Amino acid sequence: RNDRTLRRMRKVVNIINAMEPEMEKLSDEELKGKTAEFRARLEKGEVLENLIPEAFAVVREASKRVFGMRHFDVQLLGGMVLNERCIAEMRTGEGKTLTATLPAYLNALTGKGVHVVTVNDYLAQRDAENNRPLFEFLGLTVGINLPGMPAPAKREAYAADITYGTNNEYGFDYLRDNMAFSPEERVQRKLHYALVDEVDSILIDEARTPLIISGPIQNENQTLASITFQNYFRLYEKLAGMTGTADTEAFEFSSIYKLDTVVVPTNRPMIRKDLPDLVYMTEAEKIQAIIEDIKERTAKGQPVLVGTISIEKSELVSNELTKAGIKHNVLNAKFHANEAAIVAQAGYPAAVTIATNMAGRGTDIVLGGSWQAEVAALENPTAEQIEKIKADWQVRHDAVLEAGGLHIIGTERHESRRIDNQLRGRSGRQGDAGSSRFYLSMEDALMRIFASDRVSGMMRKLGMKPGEAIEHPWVTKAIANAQRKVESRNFDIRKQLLEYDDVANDQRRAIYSQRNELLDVSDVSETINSIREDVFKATIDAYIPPQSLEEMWDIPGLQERLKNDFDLDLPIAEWLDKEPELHEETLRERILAQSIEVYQRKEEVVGAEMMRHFEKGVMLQTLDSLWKEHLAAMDYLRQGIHLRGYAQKDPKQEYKRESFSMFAAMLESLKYEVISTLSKVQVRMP
Amino acid sequence: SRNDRTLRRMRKVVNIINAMEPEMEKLSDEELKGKTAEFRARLEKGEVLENLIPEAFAVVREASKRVFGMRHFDVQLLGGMVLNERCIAEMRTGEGKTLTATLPAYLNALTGKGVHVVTVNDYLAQRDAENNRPLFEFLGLTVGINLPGMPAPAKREAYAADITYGTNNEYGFDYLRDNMAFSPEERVQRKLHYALVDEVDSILIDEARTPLIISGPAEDSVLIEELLVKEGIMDEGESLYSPANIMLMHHVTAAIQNENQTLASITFQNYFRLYEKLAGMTGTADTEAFEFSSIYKLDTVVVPTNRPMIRKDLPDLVYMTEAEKIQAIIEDIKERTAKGQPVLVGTISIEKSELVSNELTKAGIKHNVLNAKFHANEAAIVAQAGYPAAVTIATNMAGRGTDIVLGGSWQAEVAALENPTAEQIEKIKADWQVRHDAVLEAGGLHIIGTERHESRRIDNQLRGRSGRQGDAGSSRFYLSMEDALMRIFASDRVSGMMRKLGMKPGEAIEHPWVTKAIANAQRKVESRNFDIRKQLLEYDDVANDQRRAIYSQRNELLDVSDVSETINSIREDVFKATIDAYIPPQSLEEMWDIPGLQERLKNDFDLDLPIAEWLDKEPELHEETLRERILAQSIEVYQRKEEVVGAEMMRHFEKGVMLQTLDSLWKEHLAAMDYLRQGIHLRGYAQKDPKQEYKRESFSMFAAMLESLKYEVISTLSKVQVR
Repeated sequence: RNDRTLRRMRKVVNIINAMEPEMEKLSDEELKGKTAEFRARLEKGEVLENLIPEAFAVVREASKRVFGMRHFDVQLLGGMVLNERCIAEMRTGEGKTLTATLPAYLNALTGKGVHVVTVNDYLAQRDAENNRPLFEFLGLTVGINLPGMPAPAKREAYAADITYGTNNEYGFDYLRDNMAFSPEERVQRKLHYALVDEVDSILIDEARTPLIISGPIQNENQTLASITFQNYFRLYEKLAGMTGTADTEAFEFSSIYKLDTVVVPTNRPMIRKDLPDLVYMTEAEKIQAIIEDIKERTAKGQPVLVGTISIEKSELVSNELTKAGIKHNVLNAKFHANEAAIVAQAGYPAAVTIATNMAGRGTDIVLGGSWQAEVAALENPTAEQIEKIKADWQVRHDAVLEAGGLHIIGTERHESRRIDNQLRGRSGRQGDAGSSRFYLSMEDALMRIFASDRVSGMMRKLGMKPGEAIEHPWVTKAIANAQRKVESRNFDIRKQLLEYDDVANDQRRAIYSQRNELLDVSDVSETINSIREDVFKATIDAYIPPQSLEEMWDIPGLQERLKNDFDLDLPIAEWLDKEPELHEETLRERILAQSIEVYQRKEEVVGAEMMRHFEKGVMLQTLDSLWKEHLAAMDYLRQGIHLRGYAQKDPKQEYKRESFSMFAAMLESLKYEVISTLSKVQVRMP
Repeated sequence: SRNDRTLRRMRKVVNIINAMEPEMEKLSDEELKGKTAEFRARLEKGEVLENLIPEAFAVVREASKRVFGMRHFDVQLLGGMVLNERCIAEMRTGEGKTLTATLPAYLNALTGKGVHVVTVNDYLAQRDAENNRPLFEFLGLTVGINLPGMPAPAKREAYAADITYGTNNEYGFDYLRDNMAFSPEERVQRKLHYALVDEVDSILIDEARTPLIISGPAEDSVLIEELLVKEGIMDEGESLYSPANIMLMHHVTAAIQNENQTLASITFQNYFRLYEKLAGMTGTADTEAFEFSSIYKLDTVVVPTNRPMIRKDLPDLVYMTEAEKIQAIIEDIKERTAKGQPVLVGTISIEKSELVSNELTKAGIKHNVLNAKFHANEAAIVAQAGYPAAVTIATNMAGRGTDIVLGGSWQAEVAALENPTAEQIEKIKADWQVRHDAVLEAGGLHIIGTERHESRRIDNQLRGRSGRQGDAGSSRFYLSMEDALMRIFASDRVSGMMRKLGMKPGEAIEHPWVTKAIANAQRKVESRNFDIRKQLLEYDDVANDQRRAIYSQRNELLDVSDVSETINSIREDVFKATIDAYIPPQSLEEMWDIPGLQERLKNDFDLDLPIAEWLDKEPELHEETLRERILAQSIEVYQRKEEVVGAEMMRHFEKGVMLQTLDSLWKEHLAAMDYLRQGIHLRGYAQKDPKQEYKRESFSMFAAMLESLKYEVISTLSKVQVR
């Protein structure tokens, strides 16, 4: 794995670097033309991966010219990771959005499309509009998909070389496409490449979330179509994504998706100092130590950001900082404008900011303050007002760097380390000096994830002693270990649930493959003919046990069932009693033959083409109704998973059997109902 | 007349202040600073504060010029003069409230009694304090800041400054804790002189009845007939359901280490009514003038805008169905965005934001939704919201918010540049001025309210985001017969008469009365809801009255070094009534109960005076002379304790006893009233006025508690042990 495929990638980066001179010499129009050239080579059978060096050099030069921005080498590496079935972990500040332009371009060349998957519609629109000038420079088109967009505009978006949209809207389009009655109605093309912008939410937290299209004595209403996010993304030929050195869930990615994760090295060395966790007997002693840390550091001019787990915890450290005479600001979620004013100068010398359940990624904190806010505040910004301001700011920035950068204090750990990782990640971005320290007490909720009141209370025998602490780095490890076992416990449970999910996934995958085979064809004849014989054979068998005497036959039952279910009223009793020659095999053939002549007759009235399309129609409609019905029954079967499979024998397993049985039965019903409808369809006969 | 007549006399004063501007310009920084001492000299000689307004305002306006580079506008002078009276200054968003407020703050600081600028939160307190501190120091005044957790000496410094900034909450809590002090030097506040409240909608109206509570563990240690019989403390003929036995009853409604109790309580409404002067500000966010006047006796003056307010507030429109409303909304947005006008759409819910947003996309219309989950996206959106043909959807958009700058802010574009130069900015700024002017000429910012709120204040807040500082602008509210709003006309039939004024497919008309009917309905809802609230304030006035009386008493104690004569007075009071019980005034010697008297005396006062044995050696002395001597003995046993302890110690012990007994009986009372108030949710009946009976029982227990305060003080001072 590893730096084993990373050192192979570094070799390609040195080829890209070595090519910059060639690219710098090309005209704007020659750069555009590289796209057609790459496509001409692919046409001739070139392997996409062979184009990475030249293609990435093109994209980097186009970005130089268009954006004023040149991918760094580690940006090239990330782009290479994202071409593979991988998660590329790239630290916050590393420029993920720019990095992503690379495998987007690369994977657009074969003419099959690219789906960049964003967390919300604002980002989809933004990233598409921002990148559109880059990709147009290189002779590519950019599409945007939004909820509510009419189907023709959706088709256009999906017909672009690169599409932007949310996870939700891609998934719903897929479902709606598998409710279409003609292939022209579809909006998406074949699912080629999904590049997922933040995989933690999109791929992990939402993995099992169902997308559902719902629809109609009451009427009441019900599921017509369903798929989970996981099973949606599993449909792509190529799948990849990005997240920050966050992750903690590499094993999940692989288990849920067969996505490998790759640590992309930072552009600059990471130098933030993550100091050992500190543990106190009580909250009160914990708070005093936090206050004492703040005090020492603000006196050196170092700014501090404190993350807490609640408003009540935020109030408490505030009030205690005030008692101690230390100025600060609390980020109050009620006051968004105050909050952005505070965050802007959070990197200012000796600044102290308290934040509550600090979200994830966050607004960049500029060391020394943002000078940019300073001019945005000017009534009439000159250019030389804006120089005294940078010069003053430089001194501040460099002084804060000197004092150790941003210090992060976690006043509690969260049960998930990924959240702790996000808080800490707000310091030390882009090579910046920084530090972090997390605080625990024995009356912290988290001192519970060691499932034992004796265990944890031994820490009290280390005594702690009010300001006379030591640091025991084994504690840091011990806590990270406890947090990894919680994640693991939780995932073993999720995994069992996904193994139930895999039954419905396989069923849907089967039914949808069948539906689409039907949708893609103009003429469903061979199938019709073919299931008619199955249906008639099955139907006759119910009344004529195969290879049985005539005395076992229920001909009145067979006569009625043909009338009732097939509109087919045959003098079978009179047939038998007239020719002693008959026999089962020839009877079976007469009936089949008559159903046919009667059907061919209806066709002669309406016309072949009308008939063919009615047949297709009927197949699709009957498939859909039995599938909605199956989805509901699968639901009930699954919630009933507390009384059918028990003593020794596995549930999962009995459920798999019942499921298989019910899906088999559904496919046999499907055949029956189609032929029943087609046999019964009333045509006014001349 | 009313507001017109105030504004006229105030405009005359503005003309005076403006005439003074050249004197003030010619003054040195130091001469300006000296103006404060010169106003103070005059006030000390009997000048009336309001006579100082013209000179004072001129001085602050000149100093703001030198210090901030900001010169108060004439409308800002007017609002400053409104704020000197018991009034709310309604000043539109974008009018510079925060600068206006320096004026009455300066002036109300001159008598040396303090100013409490009240802010909504601690960020604003600190920020305002720090931003004004150079202005007020330039004028020889000090500025303090009060925050939760600040130590008491620091608090005292803040309250001792000429002007203080802090939140409502912290002012109140400080008041409560000052009334738990056992010496006057422990107090952090001064006498409550002037409170200038920065946003009165939230602080004065929404939070009027919010109680501030100090709690401390600081407490100490047919059905009925069954319970009533057995045990005692009530034992003879009293009724467990009496107010009196309320706590006992609670123990049996209740029936093991501590619990905790209210030690002190005030509502915001009652805290701000303690000030000698109260004033505040809010945006054209009125509708609540009657409430301010009702609850606080604050009058409201609508201050005019610096530039003419030309926003066009267009007639409400009413559609049959929600779906018909939404289509009209989309076509409005369409015609407007095609002329280059930007639009802001305010909705009441997320789902309502998604429906409009989704139909905008079905219509081909680019927009942004303000998604409450992505606040960084949201502030990027608000930035370009005044850009040409921009469309933004906001959900329950709160009061006030950020100025949307027509054209975008050019200054923001430039704050992207790592390296601006002169002709760059210039490109940016001139490019902007073209967009800005094009947006003005397309009609400025249009506001669509897709539904009206039950509260009109809120709709006015929304509409108020357009037409700031004289920009062109417009607003249109949309309604449906389906709208939750067409409901609070409390008849279904008396709404339905626009089935039959029945709004046809393509076309349109307009009705002035519909707009006025809707407004008038929102106004009946408001007055209906304030009727209910006034009832609750009536309950609150019972507590306020009692707490005002007991804290007045507590403070008189706190403020006196020697309480002797209060003690001497109440001891006679107490001994007189205690003896009355057994000896009916002027009664025959045979009208007298001693097996009952002697006992109480020993039991309640450690006073054991073999009484009938006197009256056996002296058959002659008579009732006044014996009342005289019982008093005398109690006094005598007391002075000996005092010559053991020393007058100083004894005097201060008496005061501590009074204070501590008062606080104890007071806390008991607060808890018993709490119970009565919720006992009086269903202690009984759709019937005999529940309120009223609670007022009576509460005032009766209050009166009772005043008499126990005496008795228990004297009993404590009688029984105290010195060896």
